[PDB]
Amino acid sequence: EAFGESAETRALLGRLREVHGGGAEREVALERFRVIMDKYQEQPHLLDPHLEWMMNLLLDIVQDQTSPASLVHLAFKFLYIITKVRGYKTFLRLFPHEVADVEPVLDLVTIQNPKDHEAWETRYMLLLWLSVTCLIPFDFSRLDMSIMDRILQIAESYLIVSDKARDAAAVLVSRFITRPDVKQSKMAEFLDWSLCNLARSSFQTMQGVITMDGTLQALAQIFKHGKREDCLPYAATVLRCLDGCRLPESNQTLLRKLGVKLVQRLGLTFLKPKVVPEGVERVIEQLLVGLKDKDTVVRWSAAKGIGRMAGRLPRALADDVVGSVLDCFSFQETDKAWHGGCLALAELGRRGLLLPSRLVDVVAVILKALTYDEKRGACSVGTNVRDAACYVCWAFARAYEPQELKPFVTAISSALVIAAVFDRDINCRRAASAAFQENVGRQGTFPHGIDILTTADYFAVGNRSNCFLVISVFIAGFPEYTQPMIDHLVTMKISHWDGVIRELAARALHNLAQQAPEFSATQVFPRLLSMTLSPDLHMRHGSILACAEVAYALYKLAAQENRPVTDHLDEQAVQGLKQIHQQLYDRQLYRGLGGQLMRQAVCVLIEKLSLSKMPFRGDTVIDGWQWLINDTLRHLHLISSHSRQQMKDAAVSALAALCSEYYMKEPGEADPAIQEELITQYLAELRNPEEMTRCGFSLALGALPGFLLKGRLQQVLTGLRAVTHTSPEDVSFAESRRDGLKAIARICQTVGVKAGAPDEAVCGENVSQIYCALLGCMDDYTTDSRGDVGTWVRKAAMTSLMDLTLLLARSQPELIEAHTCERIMCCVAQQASEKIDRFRAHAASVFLTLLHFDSPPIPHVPHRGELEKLFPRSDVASVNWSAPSQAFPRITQLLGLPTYRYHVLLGLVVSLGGLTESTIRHSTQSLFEYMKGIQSDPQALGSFSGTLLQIFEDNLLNERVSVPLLKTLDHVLTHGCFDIFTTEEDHPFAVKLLALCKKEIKNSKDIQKLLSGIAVFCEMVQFPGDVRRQALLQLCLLLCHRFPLIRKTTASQVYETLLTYSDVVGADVLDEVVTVLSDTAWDAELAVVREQRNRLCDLLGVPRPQL
Amino acid sequence: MGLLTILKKMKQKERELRLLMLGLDNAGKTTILKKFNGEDIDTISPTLGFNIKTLEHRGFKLNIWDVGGQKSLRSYWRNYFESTDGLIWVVDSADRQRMQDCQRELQSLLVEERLAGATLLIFANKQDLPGALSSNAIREVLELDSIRSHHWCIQGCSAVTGENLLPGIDWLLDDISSRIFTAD
Amino acid sequence: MREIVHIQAGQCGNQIGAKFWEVISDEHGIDPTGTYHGDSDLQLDRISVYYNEATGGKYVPRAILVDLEPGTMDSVRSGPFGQIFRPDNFVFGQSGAGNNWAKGHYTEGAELVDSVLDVVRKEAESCDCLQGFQLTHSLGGGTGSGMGTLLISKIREEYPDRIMNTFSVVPSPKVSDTVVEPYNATLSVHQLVENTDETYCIDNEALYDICFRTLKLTTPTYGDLNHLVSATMSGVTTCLRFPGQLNADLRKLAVNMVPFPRLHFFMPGFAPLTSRGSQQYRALTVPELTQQVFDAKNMMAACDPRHGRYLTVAAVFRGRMSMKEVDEQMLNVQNKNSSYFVEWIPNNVKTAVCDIPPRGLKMAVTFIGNSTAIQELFKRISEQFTAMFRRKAFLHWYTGEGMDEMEFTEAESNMNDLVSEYQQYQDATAE
Ligand SMILES: Nc1nc2c(ncn2[C@@H]2O[C@H](COP(=O)(O)OP(=O)(O)OP(=O)(O)O)[C@@H](O)[C@H]2O)c(=O)[nH]1
Ligand SMILES: Nc1nc2c(ncn2[C@@H]2O[C@H](COP(=O)(O)OP(=O)(O)OP(=O)(O)O)[C@@H](O)[C@H]2O)c(=O)[nH]1
Ligand SMILES: [Mg+2]
Ligand SMILES: [Mg+2]
Repeated sequence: EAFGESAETRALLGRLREVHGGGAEREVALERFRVIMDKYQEQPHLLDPHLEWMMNLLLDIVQDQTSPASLVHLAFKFLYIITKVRGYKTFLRLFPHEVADVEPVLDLVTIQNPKDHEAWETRYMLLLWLSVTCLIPFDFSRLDMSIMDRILQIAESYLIVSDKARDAAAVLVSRFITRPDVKQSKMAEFLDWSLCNLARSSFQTMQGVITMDGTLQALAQIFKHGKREDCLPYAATVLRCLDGCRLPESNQTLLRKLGVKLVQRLGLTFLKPKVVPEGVERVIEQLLVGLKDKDTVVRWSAAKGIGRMAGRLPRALADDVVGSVLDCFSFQETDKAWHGGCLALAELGRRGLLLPSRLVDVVAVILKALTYDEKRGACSVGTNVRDAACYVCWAFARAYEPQELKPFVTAISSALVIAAVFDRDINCRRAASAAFQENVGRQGTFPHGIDILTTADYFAVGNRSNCFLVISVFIAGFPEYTQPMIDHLVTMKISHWDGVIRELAARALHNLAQQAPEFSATQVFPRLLSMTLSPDLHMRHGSILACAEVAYALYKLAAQENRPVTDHLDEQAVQGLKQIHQQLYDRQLYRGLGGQLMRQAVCVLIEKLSLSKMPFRGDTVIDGWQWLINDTLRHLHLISSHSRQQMKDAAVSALAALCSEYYMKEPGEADPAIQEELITQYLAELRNPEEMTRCGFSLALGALPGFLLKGRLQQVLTGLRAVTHTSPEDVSFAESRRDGLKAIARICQTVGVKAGAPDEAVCGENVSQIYCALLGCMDDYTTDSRGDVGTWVRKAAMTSLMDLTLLLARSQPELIEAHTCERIMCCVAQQASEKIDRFRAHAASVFLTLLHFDSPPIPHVPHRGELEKLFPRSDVASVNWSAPSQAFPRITQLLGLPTYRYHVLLGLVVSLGGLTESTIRHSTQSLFEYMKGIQSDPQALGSFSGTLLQIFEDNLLNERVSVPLLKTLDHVLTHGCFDIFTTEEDHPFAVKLLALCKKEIKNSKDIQKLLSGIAVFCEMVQFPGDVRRQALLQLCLLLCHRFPLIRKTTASQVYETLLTYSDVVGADVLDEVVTVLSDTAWDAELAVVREQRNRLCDLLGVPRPQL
Repeated sequence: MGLLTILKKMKQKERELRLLMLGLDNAGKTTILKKFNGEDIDTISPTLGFNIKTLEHRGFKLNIWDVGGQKSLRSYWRNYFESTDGLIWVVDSADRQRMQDCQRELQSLLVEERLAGATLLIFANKQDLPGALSSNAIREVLELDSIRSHHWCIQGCSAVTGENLLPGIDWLLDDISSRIFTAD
Repeated sequence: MREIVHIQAGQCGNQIGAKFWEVISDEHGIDPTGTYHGDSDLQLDRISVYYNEATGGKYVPRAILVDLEPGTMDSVRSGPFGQIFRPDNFVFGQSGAGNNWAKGHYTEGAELVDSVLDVVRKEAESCDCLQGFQLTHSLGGGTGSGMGTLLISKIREEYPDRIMNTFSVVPSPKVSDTVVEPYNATLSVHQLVENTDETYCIDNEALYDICFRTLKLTTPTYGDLNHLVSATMSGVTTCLRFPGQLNADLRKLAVNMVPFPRLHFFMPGFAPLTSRGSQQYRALTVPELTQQVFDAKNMMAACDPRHGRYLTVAAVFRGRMSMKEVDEQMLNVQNKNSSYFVEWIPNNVKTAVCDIPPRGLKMAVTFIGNSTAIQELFKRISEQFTAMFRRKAFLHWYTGEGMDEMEFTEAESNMNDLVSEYQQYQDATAE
């Protein structure tokens, strides 16, 4: 909109004269100025109003003769930054251009050192300024070594500078030699100077190539900004010198680009600028080959030269140039040649040179360029030749006329909209949309040119997923972009290398078939039925996906008129749907890397076929589909882990659709022959040693319908519960137990509720056994080599306890018992306070969903009013449970309730003493905020200490909860929470705590567990009485341990405790204890440490230990 | 380079233009340039060089490069014909004794290869004077009908009073924007 | 002769690459002109790994510098060592990505991505056998954030049998006040997980705190951080440029240090800590270096190596220390009974010993471990990514270019899954 940092900019420059000596301040200012200027790199035209004063505050500093060189360099840095931001072309029009600003600038530049790399910003800009002073309409002789000779020497010395200053020397000499008084004086000299440098220098050294590049740039700028009649005599010598250098063979891109830019300019000098020496015949010969270069920068530069040359030459040569450029599209070329040819054609059409005679040819090539994608390996190439085709089409709006384009508009408009929707690159889509808009605005003879732009504008061809299900249908709505649009998707995308292109195309065809059912059922389905026999792997998947999607669309369409699905598809096409499985089973295509893809495609095909109620029931095709599903659910470990969940969730869905469609004898019943075998085989498959077998069979058995569970529900439930039970053999079987609970939850949700029918649905006769299995898996805390995998088994154990509790609430809420509900609530509360973030978020979400459920309200909700007040509805979506900061402060408040105290504290102890740092830091702060409110009340503190001691006693000799609890106790004691219990001697609480700690530190070997014990033993010295003396003894037992690190840590902790609490040792003996704990190496041999230990014991009154 | 970048680069050149202003000495060209931008007239001095002025108007950015009229500088006007979209030529109506001194230079400015394509605009200033010739007389004394390779449009205007100063630039912009393509 | 192609993108990426190249050139003994003038034969037995032997005995670098903005390009071209980089290995535009990830990866950075592939392919054609590409950029911005991801996604399709290593520089609010940084970091990490085998994280907050406290510098500028980054880079690539018993190539190192596919972010470090200007003050020993390599202060990330498990450990020593003296020290710190024993220095650690010492220092050490504490670097960006996503702030800019909420939620789910896996592996049985 506008520049808003100017208020801060004028102050920055004001400090330029003060931060010129310091380095840190200068760097801060420079970095600051750069970050203030780079914000408007997209809006360079917004700084022009400020280009007046902003410059006066810079050049005015260097103009002052009473300033140091550091300030001059700092000002030139800002000047160069401003030039980079805005642009030298538009910024040098502001630089002084008087005859009295030339000798100043010259001496300024001559006071510089090319070796100083730090001041490179001063030499690059100064030269540019000189160019400005070269624009005065005065003679250099009037100013008076002469000025012209000095300028020529400076240019010659800078034109071979490896720094950026070389560029500044290009625009300089381009304006000094092209003058009236200096194009008859220095031009010939600089011409014999460039020829020598080009003939002597080589492209094998770094300095030889630098000089060559500089000379080429200087020559190209001179021939560009120079008189045509003046630089015409010297047009053959330079061309010969350039040809004798062999630049095309050199391995340099910039050199070739500059050579082409010079050749095109030299060619433009031979011809007169209108609305042909033999030398020109060579220039063209050096441009066409430029289109077949390896780099795109060379082709982009050669296209402009060719376009500029075809316009200064006759109409015979103009047509010959186009005819020669058209040869690049032969059958023996690569994509780079096609890209160069398209660029040349666009550059020629932009100026209006292509005649209608070349319409049959050009149009016969662009159609091949918009859909160019020739696989050149794992990925395909052609995105360059496609972007160029867009620009080529954009040029036809200015070249040909409506009368000359009407015969080909029917094919151009369709191709444009086809390439502006299903394209893979957003840039190509945007270019095609821009070309279509330009053609509609100029020609205006495109079918529905306005209606297509309003829906597919610049801000509409962005999301690729939206262009396949919104714009495609809108374009197919008309009868002019339907059959070709469908044929393109059928013969291009659905046979693409990427899989996202074979999924998006199928989804788009699904909707396209709704507007053209006849064409998709009589012309497209036969082509997708034969494409399945293609040996290509990407072709078979796409054809299967298309056959499934079109079939589903036809079924949905027929469902409207309650008409059968066979009305659109004939029986010949129907026989293909049956033989597709036999063809895949015979060739054995279910192997290798493509086997998983073929299985996934066939699964979706079978699912879409069963969801349409096809006439396949009672045929061998159903048996084949069932066998394939069983084999896929039988061999799961062979599939990669990157695509196992998809195959697991698709096979079960296909089986359910098949078992809920074909496998039925009458309404409310099913074929007993299949029911007596499928369930039996599955129950014989749920005891498979391989964990992946059960992981796939549990969900398959659970996804069965309700009519197929009548009478055999108890057996399925028993078989699923047998897997959820842990045993010595199934220790690390977490994925299997997860699927076991998922299948149970699915069965419960499907069967619903029905009293007086334990074998048909869930009722009060088996709800207790089901809840017992769900409540038992929550206590799983396995720690395998991978880590805490048990968490997974808990995830499915939470959702299974949610959807179930709601099911009864929507039918028979009286079945939910009070004890079971309270246990579930306490377990969810414990699971919503775990150090983990992803699992705690889901736990909190489930808790909120279960608490807010009031339709009808769920019975047996402990402290329902307090829970609702502590977790309002507004704090559900706004609070981020994944973040400990936005979770612990709200979860710690639950400790106030009696029920939510033991389990909540047990769950929070893991977070208050785990390994992560941020979680512990947040949990400690959240716990201190709550303890501050129950610090004065002795009853609350006593209850909290009792609950903590009970939790400690429960999880004894446990390395999952003992270490976290011991770590949290250290912080609890250091913060000063149990300050009321210190005013009484022989406190039972501190006695039982010390007793339990001695139990937990009994023979402790690991150093991680010993550190927490030592900390607790040193943070327990605060309690007076028998707990003070006895505890001290423990410290002594740790001062002569089996490791020196333990002794050192114990000594450090004792020294820290002696400084913390001063009332523990008298002042008369404190000095000796402090002096003995300082000049004593506790990491030495025990023979010398035992003496120090005995000395410390004799001073602290601790009885002498005994081995 | 893609089509989007090409269009973005072409829009910058289509919106920005350059107007080379020339005229004999004391022809009233800087007194007309200051009025077009809104500045003081009582502080103008004989310029001995060239003046660049950038200003926004009707969305376009007019880069006016005005050169003096002294003979000594006439031999240095070859450094302003590059990237010139419009050529403004000021003519003093009261200078009916040097109308052939401005016709001899007008017949040498259109034949230039660089200026072959730009739109010409003749501004006959000093119309409020008593002995000021009308636009019809200037159109015949300068031989404007002979011109054919340029789109000329002689118009009578004034600087101190300001008359028809906006239409002069409006017509030039409309004529420059009508071209679909240009040379290079 | 295994060659490595080094690529630099973005302002910070180019500034880090230039300093790293200058450091490894001054350490190898290469004057800024191009010739060789060292005093050790060991500085040439592996120079071909990062330098092409052109005509005249010159050593041409292999640094491909790309930048949409024409700023750092000119600075590196006229630098102390700007004359070394090939002149057609510089690829730039005019306007950058304007701190938008959907600009330097879809509409703007994909306009020079084709010229980048041509340059990186023209540079690799001269090599006899390429090992793996390399990239040095910052997660903050659009040309560093989007261009790096675009190039990593485009090169993996044409060279799947090549290693992909990067040096992501996670930004920090203390160094930059830009608000569109969380999204650029999240979208960059989303692509740096499914198409990257190794990623060296160099958080900016860590270097800022180090310069604020350790170095006690007044106003830590970008140069202070770039110096430490280049020092760490030179210390990490010590085995790939000098001889030694532990001849661990790039693929072998990635296979031995990255057991999991998704988990591959390390916590690089280096000791002793120094600054610009003077350096010679105190000579450190092997015990002091070992005690300091494993300190969270010598790490270049805001993570505590002690708080978290230890997936893989590795260390590289540089100076007159012997692998026998190092083994004696690495076998007494993994023992409790041993004196001065440490609990955060794990077992089965990889260890190296170099001859050529760094510049301005006689003895140094580098640490290249992978601890679960790195999860803290992913959570700090998660919070800032959620609070701004609920209100849909600055989302119109992303939705207008072509992006959608689908990619945002996908990246969020990927980051959440990565954090969950890290937390799960943090609690694993030692034996
Ligand atoms: N009476 C009158 N004088 C005018 C008018 N327009 C310009 N002048 C005067 O004509 C003289 C020449 O105009 P200037 O702009 O100052 O000079 P120039 O035409 O720029 O010529 P150079 O000095 O050669 O660049 C000045 O004295 C102007 O004030 C006008 O409409 N009426
Ligand atoms: N350590 C360090 N960080 C830097 C440096 N330059 C920029 N950064 C950080 O990187 C982010 C900015 O990214 P840049 O590299 O400047 O941007 P870019 O990649 O060029 O992208 P655009 O802004 O789109 O042009 C911020 O977080 C900066 O603090 C540098 O030299 N060193
Ligand atoms: Mg004037
Ligand atoms: Mg930048």
